[PDB]
Amino acid sequence: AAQTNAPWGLARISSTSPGTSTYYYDESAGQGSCVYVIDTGIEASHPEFEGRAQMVKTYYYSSRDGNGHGTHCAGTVGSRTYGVAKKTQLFGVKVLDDNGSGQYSTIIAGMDFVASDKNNRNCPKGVVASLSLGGGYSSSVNSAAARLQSSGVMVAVAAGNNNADARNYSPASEPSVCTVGASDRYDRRSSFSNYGSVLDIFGPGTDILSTWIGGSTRSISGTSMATPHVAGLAAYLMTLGKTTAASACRYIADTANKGDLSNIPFGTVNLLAYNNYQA
Ligand SMILES: [Ca+2]
Ligand SMILES: [Ca+2]
Repeated sequence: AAQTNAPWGLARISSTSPGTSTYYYDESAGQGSCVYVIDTGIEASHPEFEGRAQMVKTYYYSSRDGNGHGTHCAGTVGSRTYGVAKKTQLFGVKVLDDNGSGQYSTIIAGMDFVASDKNNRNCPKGVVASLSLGGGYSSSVNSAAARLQSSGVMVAVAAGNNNADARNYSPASEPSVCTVGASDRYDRRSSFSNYGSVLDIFGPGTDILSTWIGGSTRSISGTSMATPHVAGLAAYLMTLGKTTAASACRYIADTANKGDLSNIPFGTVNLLAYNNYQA
């Protein structure tokens, strides 16, 4: 399949080179997989989700995404126009409030929730969790992310937007999950992207067009935007049978574009998520 005039990030993950505009992908499109978006919620009614999104848990008064952040990230995972895995099932877990903030205790509960809830869901091609969130180092938060991964979920987390070593941020610094840095459309490390030995992979993160609340769209930037590219890619590859929840981060690193990025500090991987789709 081919989506013409795609968002640059989608085009980038299906090219060995920057500057293209078509997103090439296998038509299976993550069908049969499930991605939990652990965030401010998902506006499931957005036409871009085509009925494939639903809220399954909220830690606040409402399940509504009153911010937009979670809806944007979910759109990059699996919306029709803005998504990597255009036929995946999306599950919203609202651990962040409508200002985009959340307590670590709540974020941990949300992770524990997904590890259990997946056993109530039909996800024959596997389960992914996208965590576009984080704060300062916490062993408890890291442990929650490690548990979620261990339970059989492909966990992708944001490296953080501090232009610093991700070792000091959580869940970014948890080694066993997939820690995602951000790049821009000219293959530079995004100006804000964290770096460091704990990063597994980079994904498109600067000026990313996706869904927003009120049935709208907008472009925003962050390692929050790179993370769902990798989560969606994982879902897509799992549907194709190329990898599993336990091994996808490593598979994505194996098969990434190598050495394409600039301003990568020595000791940080120079790896950019790539679907290696060959028609
Ligand atoms: Ca290249
Ligand atoms: Ca890792």
